[PDB]
Amino acid sequence: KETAAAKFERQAMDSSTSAASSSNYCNQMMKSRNLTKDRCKPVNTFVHESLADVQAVCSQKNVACKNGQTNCYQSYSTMSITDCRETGSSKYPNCAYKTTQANKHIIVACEGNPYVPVHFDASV
Ligand SMILES: [Cl-]
Ligand SMILES: [Cl-]
Repeated sequence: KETAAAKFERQAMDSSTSAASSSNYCNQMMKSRNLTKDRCKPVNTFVHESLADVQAVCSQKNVACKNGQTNCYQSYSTMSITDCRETGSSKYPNCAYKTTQANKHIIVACEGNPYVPVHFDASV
């Protein structure tokens, strides 16, 4: 299996672009990251920052996770992100997504050693 850390990297990181400059970004990335393989993953967020900057969030503001756990951290600054969400008329395997580009603080759950992000809790 994929480790938790690697799975986060694959689903969330997109350091190759500064921001989504197309309405087709999500359709293309969701497919390329293999997120539409067995089904259409309904929601996903990609972060357009360096991996090092994202990992560093694990040393930032400690806050509660939506589930109540306390291993969540909120980034001190805003980051470039792209929210990908399935449209109402999307059907596997013809997955279709709405692309929404924004600048928001990210909140992630961190774990392990090294202590890195394992799940994307939300953005503010
Ligand atoms: Cl790993
Ligand atoms: Cl994969």
